[PDB]
Amino acid sequence: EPVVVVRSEKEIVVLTRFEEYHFDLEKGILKDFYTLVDGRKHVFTYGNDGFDVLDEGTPLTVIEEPIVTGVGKVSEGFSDEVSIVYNYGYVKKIFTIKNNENYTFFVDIESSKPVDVTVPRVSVDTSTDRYLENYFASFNPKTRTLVLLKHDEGLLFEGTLKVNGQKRFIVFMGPNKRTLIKKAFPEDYDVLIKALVNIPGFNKWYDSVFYGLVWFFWWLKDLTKNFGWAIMLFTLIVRLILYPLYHAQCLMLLIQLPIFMLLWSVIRYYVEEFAYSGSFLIWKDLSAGGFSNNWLFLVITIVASYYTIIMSVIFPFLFVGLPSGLFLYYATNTLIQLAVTY
Repeated sequence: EPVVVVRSEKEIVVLTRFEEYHFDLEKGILKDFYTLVDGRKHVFTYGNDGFDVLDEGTPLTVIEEPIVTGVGKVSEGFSDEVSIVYNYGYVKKIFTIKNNENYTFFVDIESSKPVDVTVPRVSVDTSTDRYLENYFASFNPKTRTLVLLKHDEGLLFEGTLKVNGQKRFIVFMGPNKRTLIKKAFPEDYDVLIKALVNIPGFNKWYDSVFYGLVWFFWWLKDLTKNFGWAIMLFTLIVRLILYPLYHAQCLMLLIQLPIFMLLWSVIRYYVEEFAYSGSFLIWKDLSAGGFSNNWLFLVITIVASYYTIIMSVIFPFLFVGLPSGLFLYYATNTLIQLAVTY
């Protein structure tokens, strides 16, 4: 739970849990970007994308070694934010990366003369690029990476950032996740989404169906309890809706697999702050890695037989290999069964 700074001979690397940034030593460019959320995924490489500071066809080299500063001084990287300051001598550029697990960083730029700053494109063609009102969007369907750069030039944006005086730019660079876009741009989220939804491959059978699932979950996640105690309430609306099937009850096992397959891929899924910057609930992290939650749920499957043994062997292999979300789902299933008959 710190931002680790690794420095090599060709580059400076800033590593957070889900974000991996490589910055150069010469032009002040982001060389490469990897999202580490599921595996190490290479979602960006420099074409000339890297926030080069241009005096109009003329790239600039720094006049001194970059300075690293930040919040907290752990002798292994920082604690809250990290700043890599680059000095080109009439242009100063500062990259600030705060540990929000939002995939979001800040390029703070100060110039005495109008200069051009190149902008990162993750896309393949310009069909997945947009120059929307007060934002530049670039999306790669393959890696599902969204670049949102708030340039505040809106409708006048020419393809490179013009910088005269001081300017701050907020760059969302990471996966395309609607939960994260709102924290990044709360004020403009609504007008942004209408324009981004139109980009080829931004949705795909995920409109009023899946964010209807994270509709139920995000509307109930705040501020019904913490993250764990609000998983059980979803199990209760599945119980209210499906108990008329199970009170008048074969299908018992089948139709639960849709919701098991769906709540499992929903936990995270667009919910990676469900385990970082989020919270402990009871004894867990919540995105497991099973535990005595699902082992006392082993005994809980034994106590459903004992209530009003073999199935408790089938449980561990699945639920110690699966997140606590599913161990808490399964546990809560049988505990509203014993409360039904006794």
